[PDB]
Amino acid sequence: SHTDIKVPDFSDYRRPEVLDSTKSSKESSEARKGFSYLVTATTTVGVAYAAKNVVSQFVSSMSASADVLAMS
Amino acid sequence: RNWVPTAQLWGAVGAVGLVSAT
Amino acid sequence: HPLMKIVNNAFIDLPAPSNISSWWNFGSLLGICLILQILTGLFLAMHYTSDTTTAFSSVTHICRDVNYGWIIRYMHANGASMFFICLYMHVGRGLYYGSYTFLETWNIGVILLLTVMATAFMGYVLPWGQMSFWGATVITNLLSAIPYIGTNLVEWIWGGFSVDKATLTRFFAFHFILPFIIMAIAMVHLLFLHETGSNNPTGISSDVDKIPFHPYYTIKDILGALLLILALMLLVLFAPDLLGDPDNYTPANPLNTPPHIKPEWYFLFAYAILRSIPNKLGGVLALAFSILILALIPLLHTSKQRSMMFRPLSQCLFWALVADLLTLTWIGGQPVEHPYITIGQLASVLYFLLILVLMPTAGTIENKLLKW
Amino acid sequence: WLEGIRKWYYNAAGFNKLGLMRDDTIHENDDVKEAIRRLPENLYNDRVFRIKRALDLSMRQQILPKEQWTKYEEDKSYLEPYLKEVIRERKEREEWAKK
Amino acid sequence: APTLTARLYSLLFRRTSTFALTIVVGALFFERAFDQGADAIYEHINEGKLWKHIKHKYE
Amino acid sequence: AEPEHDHRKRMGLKMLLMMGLLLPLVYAMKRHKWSVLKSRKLAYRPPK
Amino acid sequence: ADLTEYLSRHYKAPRMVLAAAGGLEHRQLLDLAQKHFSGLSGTYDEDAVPTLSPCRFTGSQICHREDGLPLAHVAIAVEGPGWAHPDNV
Ligand code: HEM
Ligand code: HEM
Ligand SMILES: CC1=C(c2ccc(Oc3ccccc3)cc2)C(=O)C2CCCCC2=N1
Repeated sequence: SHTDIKVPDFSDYRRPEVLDSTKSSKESSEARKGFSYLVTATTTVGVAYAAKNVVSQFVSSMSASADVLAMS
Repeated sequence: RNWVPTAQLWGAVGAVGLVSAT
Repeated sequence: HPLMKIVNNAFIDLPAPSNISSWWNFGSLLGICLILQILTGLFLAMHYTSDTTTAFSSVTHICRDVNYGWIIRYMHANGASMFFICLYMHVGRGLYYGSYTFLETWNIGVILLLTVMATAFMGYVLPWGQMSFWGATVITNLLSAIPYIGTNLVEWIWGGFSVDKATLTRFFAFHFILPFIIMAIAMVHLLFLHETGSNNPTGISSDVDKIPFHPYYTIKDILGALLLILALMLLVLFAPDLLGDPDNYTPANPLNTPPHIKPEWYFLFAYAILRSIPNKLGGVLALAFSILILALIPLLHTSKQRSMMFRPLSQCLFWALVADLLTLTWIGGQPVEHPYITIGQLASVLYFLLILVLMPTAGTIENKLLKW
Repeated sequence: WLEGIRKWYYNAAGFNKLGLMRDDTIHENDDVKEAIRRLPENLYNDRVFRIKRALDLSMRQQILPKEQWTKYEEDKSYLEPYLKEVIRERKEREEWAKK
Repeated sequence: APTLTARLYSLLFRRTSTFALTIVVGALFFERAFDQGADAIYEHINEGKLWKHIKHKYE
Repeated sequence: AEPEHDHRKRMGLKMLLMMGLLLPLVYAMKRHKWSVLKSRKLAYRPPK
Repeated sequence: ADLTEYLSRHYKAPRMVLAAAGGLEHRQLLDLAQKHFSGLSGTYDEDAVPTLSPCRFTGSQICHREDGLPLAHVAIAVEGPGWAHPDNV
């Protein structure tokens, strides 16, 4: 039958916060999301710091150089 | 109706942005 | 909506294979290199001037006086090398995993290689240092070895009887534009790839197990982009003059040849194959065939297995061909004296022997071992 | 005589560590595609899974446990008899087209 | 009990609207914090050798 | 020959620090996303 | 042995309800239940009383790939409220 199909054990791959199969995940869910989405946000902040500097440097080359500012 | 707090929050997000690089 | 649908079928829900290693990341990096060279390059050309009177002064003007001009220059100069590292990975991947079986994709590739070689060669002339001038004077003059019209072909290319102001100014025009032809060709490189789908490391049809490009390979190619950026910025910020030659900081002088004359590192294997043969024309044809033999690779294929993953003899000969290329790259860097002449001679024959003779025979034996 | 080194090469090839038979790794072309199309439901749906599992292994950079590896003695050549016929029919069509 | 990271999720970045406001403001602060820190680290690494260290000298 | 020398090494420090920060964070996002496939389990169930 | 033990455990009075609906008098139903159903046992042996442990909801997928069948059936759901929750409305 198709009722012979049970889902294999993911206890190896699971997080610690959802291992107890007698426990409602909802209390941990917000923490589990908050952890992963923090990584993403921290990455975006770190790139945003870089991107700002890279762009600003190219913009500054297009601006007035040292030798023109000197003899102005 | 419902996009007023969202568009205000995105209005803030965009605003600080122009402060962000400049 | 007609554009988004192109970008969907290109990058969003293109069915990629599930099991693609980091050797497929180099394609996206080559585009990132091409875009990096274009964006850095544009900003260099905003200050650079292509006259022999001003060319050197302008490059130094960029480094010294243009605000953050140095960081843009060395990102261009080392990015050029990173483009080439990425290329040699991207070409080798296809050699190993049998991706050359997408004939048109591969043959467009072979074009893409040659255009970048021309781009980077002409780019190197631009700053007008000794090695730039003398690199051009050596490498261009090779064409005079052609049977009946080479001597004319060279003077036409130069715009005179030597490398000069006529050559430099057109070399700038050719540099600034050929990258866009490369990008145009590259979109056709991709166009044939979607027709044929993408290959995986096993060399086995992965229609049974596909996954959407986004979000899997988007975040993977992003990860790989940072590693390319890291590798660039390590070179730019800690070792900008490492891969580059010192003599190019000496302003060009046609009345004084530097002693150890050579191309950049990414042509040294081909330079070594040229030096191997003593006859001039033969040296040029071997130099040419060293690159163009890539086009014969899909015809030289013999094994009933597509990928080298399940092919020991081929794997060893492939990894021999890599080592042999690294030998030729080394030899091309060294001067033409003993013992390097004989090492270069053997390495050069070994190169064509691995491709033409051995690796096909290996595949044929590998078949006979498995009852094919 | 050299069944030994044939068996060595089989193990050295390594597709057996992924749980693939020899004919799962054959490079597709017009003949092979046609032979694979001619396969009956069972052998087709099996090679589907054998390949689907082998790719899933290749993704994770792993191989099967040593007992689950394919055996040189128990490596069935399921695709050959069909592929031989497809090739022989193509050769016939070419030999007829010659005249 | 509301946890450490869940308290961030719940009020700071559940919405994608506030997600960006957090990133922007966090990046605004990060820039000041990191630059200042890494400047000071580089300046302590290279003590006495830069102009700002020997500027009082000739001024 | 190299007036940029000081400034360039400061960018160097900041680059190494920032790459040190980002590479694991990005790799973590990659692993977080690919997890779905990397843990998956294939079951073959033909009929008789 | 399993069926009878499952019956002896679970089929009992405090865990059961007798419902009725139609043209009938509540008093009469209660007399019938008193006369026939009051023979059921009313508590346990001091153990064997199973009480429901809460079930872990797991966000996850199952993909029975079968091209031979004519139409794909998909069922997607998030964790529910439970019988008690007013939110149900
Ligand atoms: C595939 C793309 C490109 C490659 C591989 C490439 C390669 C090179 C190389 C190797 C140099 C010499 C660097 C040095 O040692 O100084 C150079 C210089 C230059 N390139 Fe490019 N380039 C590319 C694209 C561009 C583009 C698109 C432009 C303009 C739009 C540009 C403008 C320049 C300029 C002005 C110089 C001279 C300044 C200098 O020497 O740094 N390049 N290029
Ligand atoms: C500007 C240079 C190049 C760009 C931008 C480019 C771009 C791409 C991209 C984006 C892909 C798909 C991603 C991948 O699978 O790696 C790809 C694949 C491929 N390219 Fe290139 N390419 C370049 C050079 C070359 C060269 C020089 C060759 C051959 C001489 C070549 C042959 C191929 C092949 C055979 C594939 C198929 C990969 C597979 O097996 O899945 N490419 N290329
Ligand atoms: C089409 C395609 C791309 C790809 C994605 C974006 C591209 O365009 C870009 C060019 C420059 C920068 C970023 C993206 C080009 C190719 C890949 O990476 C891969 C990687 C492995 C799956 C097959 C595949 N297919």
